[PDB]
Order: sequence, then structure tokens, then C-alpha cells
Amino acid sequence: GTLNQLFHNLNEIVEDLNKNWHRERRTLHDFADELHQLVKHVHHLQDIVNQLDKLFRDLDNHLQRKDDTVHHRHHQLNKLLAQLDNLVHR
Amino acid sequence: GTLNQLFHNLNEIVEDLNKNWHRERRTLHDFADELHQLVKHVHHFMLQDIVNQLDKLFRDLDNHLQRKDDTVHHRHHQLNKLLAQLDNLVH
Repeated sequence: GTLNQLFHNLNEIVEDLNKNWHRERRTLHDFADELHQLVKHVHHLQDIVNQLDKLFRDLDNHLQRKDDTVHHRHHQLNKLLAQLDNLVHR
Repeated sequence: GTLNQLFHNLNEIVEDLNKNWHRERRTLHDFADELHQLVKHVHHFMLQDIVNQLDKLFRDLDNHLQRKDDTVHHRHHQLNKLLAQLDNLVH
């Protein structure tokens, strides 16, 4: 029974982790895209336009790097769940 | 046993989650500081559509980071309890 309760709980937490990243990724991409707009609205003030670019690039870097980190943790978490699943239904 | 390796593996995953939450928090807070930097300078210099847009972005970012701290707190606590239960069951 306990093992099943661990599987169930962890299963929810894993799902919650992946849904929150789906959400955050969207939120930060829109954020990125609005910086990107702003760069064009400016260019259409030399310190400023350059700062917007940098920020756009920082955030892009972060999203790419987090995406890779999330991919890797999700895979490890799914393998763990599989093992748990097998153990409870054994 | 294989529950002991389950525990070991989940421990490292949660440790890496915690470590990446701290780094993520620092990166985006530094980003917010830089964005704030930009807003006030643009607002000094000042057509005005650009100010409103930047100021909106800053408030959206700040909102996000507050919510993120809350969600992380809850998630961290969920994972600690589960690990404890796992740890106990391994003994």
C-alpha cells in the first residue's frame, strides 16, 4: 500500500513539474517576444536599443538552457516512475 | 535493495532541482534588476508607448517571480515529505 501511495504522490508531483514548465516557458517566451517587439519600436537611445537586445539574449539563453535541463530531469523522473510502477504491481 | 537505489536516485534529482531553483531565481532576479535599470533610464530620457510597455514588462516579471517562489516552496515541501516517506521505507 505505501509503495502505491509513493507512486501516486510522485506521479502527481512529476505531472505538476512538467505542467508548470509548460506554463513558465510560454510566459517567458511571450516576455521574450515583447522585448523583441520593443527592440524594433526603439530602432524605428543607443545605450537603450543595445540593452534591450542583451536582455532579449539573456532570456533566450536561459530558456534554451532550462529547456535542456527540464528535458533531462523529466526523463530521469519517468524512469523512476516506471520502476516504481513495476514494483507496486509486482 | 532496488528501493535503496530508488531513494538514492530520487535524492539526487531533488538535490539538482533545489540547486537549479536557486540558480534560476538568481538569474531572473539579476535580469529584473537590469530591466529595472533600463526602465528608469528610458523614463529619465523621455514616443511614450515605449515607457508603458517596459514598465508593464517589469511588473509582469515581478509577478512571475513572486508566484514562482510560492510554487517552488510548495513543490519543495511536497518532495521533502515524499523523500522522507521513501527514506523511512528503505531503512
